[PDB]
Amino acid sequence: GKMFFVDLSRCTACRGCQIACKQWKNLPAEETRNTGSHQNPPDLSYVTLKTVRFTEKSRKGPGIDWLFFPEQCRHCVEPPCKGQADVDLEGAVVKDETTGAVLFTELTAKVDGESVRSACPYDIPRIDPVTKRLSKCDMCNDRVQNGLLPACVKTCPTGTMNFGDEQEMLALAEKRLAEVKKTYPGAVLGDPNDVRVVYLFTRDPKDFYEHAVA
Amino acid sequence: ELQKLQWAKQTTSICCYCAVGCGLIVHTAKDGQGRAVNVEGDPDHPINEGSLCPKGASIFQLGENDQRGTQPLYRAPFSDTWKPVTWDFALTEIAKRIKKTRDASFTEKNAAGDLVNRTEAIASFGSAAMDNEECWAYGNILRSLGLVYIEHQARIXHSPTVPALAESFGRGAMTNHWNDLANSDCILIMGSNAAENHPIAFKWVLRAKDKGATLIHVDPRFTRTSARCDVYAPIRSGADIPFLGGLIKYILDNKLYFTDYVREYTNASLIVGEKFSFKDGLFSGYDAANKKYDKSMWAFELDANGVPKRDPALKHPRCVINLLKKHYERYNLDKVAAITGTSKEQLQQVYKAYAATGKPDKAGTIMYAMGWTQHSVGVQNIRAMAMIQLLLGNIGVAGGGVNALRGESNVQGSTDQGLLAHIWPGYNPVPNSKAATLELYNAATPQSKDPMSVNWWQNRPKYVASYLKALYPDEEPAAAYDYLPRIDAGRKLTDYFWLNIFEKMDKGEFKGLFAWGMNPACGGANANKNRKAMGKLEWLVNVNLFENETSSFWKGPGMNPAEIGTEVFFLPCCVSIEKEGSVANSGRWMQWRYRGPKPYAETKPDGDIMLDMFKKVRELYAKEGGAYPAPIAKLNIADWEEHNEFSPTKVAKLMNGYFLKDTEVGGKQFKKGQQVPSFAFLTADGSTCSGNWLHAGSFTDAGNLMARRDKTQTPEQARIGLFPNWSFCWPVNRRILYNRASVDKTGKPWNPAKAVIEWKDGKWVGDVVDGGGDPGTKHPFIMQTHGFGALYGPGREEGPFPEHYEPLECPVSKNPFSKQLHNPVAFQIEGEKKAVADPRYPFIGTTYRVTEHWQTGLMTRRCAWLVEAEPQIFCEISKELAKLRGIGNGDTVKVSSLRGALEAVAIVTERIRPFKIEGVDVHMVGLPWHYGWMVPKNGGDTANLLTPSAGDPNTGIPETKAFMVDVRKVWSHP
Ligand SMILES: Nc1nc2c(c(=O)[nH]1)N[C@H]1C(S)=C(S)[C@@H](COP(=O)(O)OP(=O)(O)OC[C@H]3O[C@@H](n4cnc5c(=O)[nH]c(N)nc54)[C@H](O)[C@@H]3O)O[C@H]1N2
Ligand SMILES: Nc1nc2c(c(=O)[nH]1)N[C@H]1C(S)=C(S)[C@@H](COP(=O)(O)OP(=O)(O)OC[C@H]3O[C@@H](n4cnc5c(=O)[nH]c(N)nc54)[C@H](O)[C@@H]3O)O[C@H]1N2
Ligand code: SF4
Ligand code: SF4
Ligand code: SF4
Ligand code: SF4
Ligand SMILES: [S]
Ligand SMILES: [W+6]
Repeated sequence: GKMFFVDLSRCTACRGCQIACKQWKNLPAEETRNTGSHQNPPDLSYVTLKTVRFTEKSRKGPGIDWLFFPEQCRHCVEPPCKGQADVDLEGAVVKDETTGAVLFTELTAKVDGESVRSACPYDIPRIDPVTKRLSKCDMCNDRVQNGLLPACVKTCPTGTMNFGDEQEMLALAEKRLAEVKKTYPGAVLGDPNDVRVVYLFTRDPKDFYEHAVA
Repeated sequence: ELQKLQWAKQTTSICCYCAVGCGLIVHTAKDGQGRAVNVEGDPDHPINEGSLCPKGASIFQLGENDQRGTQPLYRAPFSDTWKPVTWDFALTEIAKRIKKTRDASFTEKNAAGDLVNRTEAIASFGSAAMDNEECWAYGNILRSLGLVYIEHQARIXHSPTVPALAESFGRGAMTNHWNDLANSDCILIMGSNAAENHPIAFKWVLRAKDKGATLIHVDPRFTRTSARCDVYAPIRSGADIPFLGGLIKYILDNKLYFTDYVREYTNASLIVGEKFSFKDGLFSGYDAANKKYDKSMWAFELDANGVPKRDPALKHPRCVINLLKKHYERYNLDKVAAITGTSKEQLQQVYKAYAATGKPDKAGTIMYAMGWTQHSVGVQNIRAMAMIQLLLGNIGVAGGGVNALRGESNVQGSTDQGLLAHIWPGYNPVPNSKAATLELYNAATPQSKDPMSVNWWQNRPKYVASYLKALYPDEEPAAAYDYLPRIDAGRKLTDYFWLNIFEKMDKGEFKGLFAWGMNPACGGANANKNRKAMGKLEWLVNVNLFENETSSFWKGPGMNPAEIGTEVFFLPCCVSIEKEGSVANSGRWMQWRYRGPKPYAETKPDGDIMLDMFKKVRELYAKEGGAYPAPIAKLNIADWEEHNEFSPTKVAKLMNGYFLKDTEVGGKQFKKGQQVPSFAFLTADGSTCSGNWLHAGSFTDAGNLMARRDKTQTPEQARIGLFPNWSFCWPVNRRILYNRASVDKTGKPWNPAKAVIEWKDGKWVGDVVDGGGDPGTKHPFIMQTHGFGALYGPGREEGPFPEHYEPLECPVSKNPFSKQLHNPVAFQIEGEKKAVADPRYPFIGTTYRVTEHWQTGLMTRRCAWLVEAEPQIFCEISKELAKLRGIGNGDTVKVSSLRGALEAVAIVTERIRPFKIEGVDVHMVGLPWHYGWMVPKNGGDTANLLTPSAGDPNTGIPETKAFMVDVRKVWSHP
């Protein structure tokens, strides 16, 4: 099926992706405040399927390592969320056999939402406390089925976001990993044999986010 | 296909936010009859290729926004309420107030008894946010009503860039274009946050790095740009000249200049008069009493024929290149380090990297904007960098240039259309009082007798004549000229500009203001002065998308509506996607955009609002007479209209211009009613009209060239991405300006691998050449009088070389370069005190933007996805400053200056560090100025409550980037 390659060595944390995702689905805004960071919303929620995480780390000499992480469902090749959900009710989590998209349906309101979330190694699923429906990135699967890029990939200005067939994206990830490693010796691909959203991190993925990798 | 888009019509548009000029796809419901359903990037657009930053990606939320104005609202004097009214009521009453005010305030002749024919008591602010056709119609409407106090964004934005680059190169415009950044071998980003404020530009900057470029960011803060550069160096706000004068010295001392380029193309050889000197801060000819320089003391020595003398051996002691070496010999690493906060090591590293583009087959580029312009020394900051580029051979080449990044979508265009007090459309000066006839006007223009100097401005008579014949076509240029208002010849131009308009408003001298697509209650420096001043108006007309801090100043913080007599008309206008027209990007790309949805509710495009309002004024004059009604009765507005609406297409054609009569010009033959194919074929006799000469070429007999979407290129054009068949750029589709300097006298590229133009067969191939003529026969800088890149530039108020002066509010009592602490001829208002090394305001204050908000946030504060990302005013401080003041990350703090105070959330970060300035830690406080009292709840108010009303003596731009403040912890709340 399909794959994202997310090269965080090019991300300006412009948040085009965060706003693109809400525009495409006409999602509402959360009520946010500044608690001493550009980061907002502070977390994924029922109505926020992607947010850019901001971490400040040290480096030698002038400046900082400013670490940007646009977080989304990884679309696991073998999704634990689906395994957990199938225990209660099949049809709640399905797989697009053509695109690889892992897709939540309305039947998620019938399963143990907190156990679906806890089965996710990346802590991605979010519950609506009112309806008990789960939500997350759906890979813009309808746009992909009609030959379009996901909203967040088309919007990206820097070449950070990349999408296409698993072979071309794995060949991209490897090429780009070897270049970035020259100027960033700790660069690594996130769980690249296991997920369809492959992040290139410029250092220890845990510095970007505690649930960056499995 | 996709349910969301299926039964919706697709149209193309251009982003209504920054001057990158990204392409949009708009989907409108029911094949164009319903509302927008989707907006996203245009994949075919050669600049963004479908990309949008979060402002572009949220345009749907702006256009389909139920907080938008729906109809006119009227605020009676001393009223606390808006009353809904009709357009018919709103535009008749406004016409009445305009006429009443014009009649009572019209100056036929001044004190000295010269003719001026100007309305004294009305001012207009706006707007860079309007389409190019609306801006030109708007200026002509206001000038026909006799206004001289005509200002917009440009005044408080890139105003210093126009004189700075004009003085250096001939023109004020960004020299290259966005796609051309990818060709650079060293991108210096300085006084710019381009990853945040021109985000799609970073596609091209990163593509430069992919092909071997080094990326350098020099900024007092570590920002989202800094995260993605190879080299970050801090610099203190207000210390750029020392950094850049350092680099001039480093280049000269180490022989890193491109010798051939300097000798032939710069005014390097030209000999300056013995009158020129410089002593302990001051150039020769300082009048202490009047704060002014006698510029005649700076003249070049003329040969016998009135041509500046040249020593092409570069030996004379008064060669410019030898006075340059002498002026900047003080700018040694240890003095620059000591005054910038930047270490010796870091200067050496950045200097070594940039200076290396010196080689003929290398190109370095500067990306700058407000971090350099918004200063008492803004013109001189930009001069210093222009000079470095000439020394290094970077002007005219692919991946070189001075990339002065323009702000709003059409600020390039609003400026082109003369919405500033000193200029008509096409940068022909507004006449002063001495210019009593067209002959006396046209005779201001300087002449060259150098046969190699094109001095192209000599054609001004043709453009002035074509301009008056666009306005007043049944008249002789010379007779129509009398219908247009004039400024006084004895007065500093800063008397007619933004800060002095507000000073005059604060003393009762204005009865009416048009705040047409601007929010000066938040955007103008010293916002508390402005808010009180607007209270002294009899009327104010606010044309905008939303109720805002300007429309409703009378119910702002600390105001009692019952005390305030101002009558306010709020007229709601339509968004970019609801009209057709053109916008000019930073690259001078004039791009055509189409309507998606119909205008929302009873909102109207600006062209229609201003055309209606003018007609009702002309009807009032036809019916009752009054003061000098001729300009108003005779203004040709029938060429602006079709099917009872404003016609952007017919206004564009008239701005391009056409022949009124058959004629012969350039020995070529033209029919009546035919479009002027180029400014080359315009005439001084009345054969041709053209609203804007720079537009001659935009709309020819071949159709609307701004509407071309053709990515076709030759292989030489494709190597540097000119896209010469994508839309149209002025002048005549010259994509890279000064491209004659990119070749030798043979016409061979300095960088064959990245060629702009080449002499091949008997043709210039590549870009359109910037000036006609065989290789070697003309000086490359055709808009200059002498034809050269000016290292020495004597028309500037502070002197013909940059020299460091501290900001008007500064942390130092003493300037290490001279006994002159401040700019000796700085624009200041008597009685406005300045925190100079004052313990009560010990920290450097600066203001800047974030990616997610726009200007005063009048637009983006209404957009729930952008408020979600950046909900409220914040304050960036170092950990060191936070320790001194006991401030914790996330605490509420109060930032104050002499002028005002506001609260903000503290962001304590290592991204700000103290500045070791002459051995003393100096702390900085950063604020974003995107916030205002009206919306959202708890967003905060404007950083302009802190800023000073003082600035650059050339342009009067306020010093919003370097002032002095205190910050304290706030202890309030449950
Ligand atoms: N996201 C976004 N983009 C915008 C806009 C917006 O509001 N939001 N507005 C548009 C407009 S109208 C304009 S004109 C442009 C302006 O765009 P920029 O000039 O990039 O904008 P600023 O962020 O105001 O200033 C740039 C940088 O100047 C630095 N700075 C402050 N003082 C100094 C100083 O003394 N010297 C130096 N060297 N740097 C200094 C600040 O730390 C800041 O990072 O952006 C345009 N684009
Ligand atoms: N402290 C500080 N002050 C600054 C700056 C800074 O860096 N620091 N930057 C300065 C600069 S670069 C600038 S450009 C100014 C900007 O100052 P302003 O222009 O006053 O800022 P806004 O009004 O927010 O920005 C543009 C306005 O155009 C309106 N608009 C949008 N589309 C249309 C349309 O079709 N028609 C009409 N009529 N209006 C429309 C928007 O609604 C918005 O109100 O602020 C300046 N002030
Ligand atoms: S992934 Fe792309 S769009 Fe998203 S924040 Fe990074 S650069 Fe901006
Ligand atoms: S990241 Fe989590 S929510 Fe997404 S597919 Fe994998 S297990 Fe499921
Ligand atoms: S793929 Fe689609 S749903 Fe997922 S983050 Fe991107 S825009 Fe949002
Ligand atoms: S705001 Fe500027 S960079 Fe962002 S989408 Fe609009 S034009 Fe492009
Ligand atoms: S601007
Ligand atoms: W601006």
